[PDB]
Amino acid sequence: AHSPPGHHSVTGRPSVNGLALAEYVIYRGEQAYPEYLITYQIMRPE
Amino acid sequence: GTILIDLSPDDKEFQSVEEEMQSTVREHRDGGHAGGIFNRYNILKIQKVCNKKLWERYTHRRKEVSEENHNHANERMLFHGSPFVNAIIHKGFDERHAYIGGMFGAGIYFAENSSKSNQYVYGIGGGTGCPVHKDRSCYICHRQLLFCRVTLGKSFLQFS
Ligand SMILES: COc1ccccc1NC(=O)c1ccc(NC(=O)N(CCc2nc3ccccc3c(=O)[nH]2)Cc2cccs2)cc1
Ligand SMILES: [Zn+2]
Repeated sequence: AHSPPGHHSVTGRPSVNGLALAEYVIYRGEQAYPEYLITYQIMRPE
Repeated sequence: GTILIDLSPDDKEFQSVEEEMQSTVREHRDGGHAGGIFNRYNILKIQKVCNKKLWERYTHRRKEVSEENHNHANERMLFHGSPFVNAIIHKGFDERHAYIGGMFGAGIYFAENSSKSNQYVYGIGGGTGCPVHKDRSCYICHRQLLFCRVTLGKSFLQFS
């Protein structure tokens, strides 16, 4: 896909879930740089 | 061209990246189906990704966008999860492998919530989970996310 005309990305704003943060889409790989690689585990709730 | 520099846990840069990872966990409407059940992470390692050509590719595009948007790149630091992080860090993001089925069409997707990106580490919807135990809520297997510098420029706002 291309960005919408006159735009460089899309912002998905949450309209239902009051606690969700935004999500974003770019259409050109050159518009992101992978600055950090994070290795992790999820933790079982105590 | 890529080298990975391990950050020490005592480095303030490690600390600020870890805080962003931890503080942006949320509950998901799937009750943990895709990404697992958790409130926090055990951070095992944080590596800086160093690649001169990929960085210059980024800053070249960033200047193009800035010039099209009153000298404002609208640069964010966002998470990305996918099974392809090891390809991305060596070759860069490539829109030819864009999320064809995403809510906003075929592009490359990022999240403010680390736990959103976590849902994609093992595939769309968490795939079949970790390769070893086929568990989307695996507490054993190591997972990887990217924390990425992203040029948004003029962003189209989709309420959703
Ligand atoms: C082998 O591939 C390569 C070889 C050489 C060079 C580069 C690469 N790869 C790429 O650059 C590349 C680019 C885009 C995607 N896919 C995506 O963006 N998704 C969405 C996954 C996701 N969705 C989200 C939704 C909302 C908020 C956050 C996110 C999130 O954090 N992640 C899809 C996937 C398709 C198959 C498994 S998951 C993947 C790689
Ligand atoms: Zn596992």
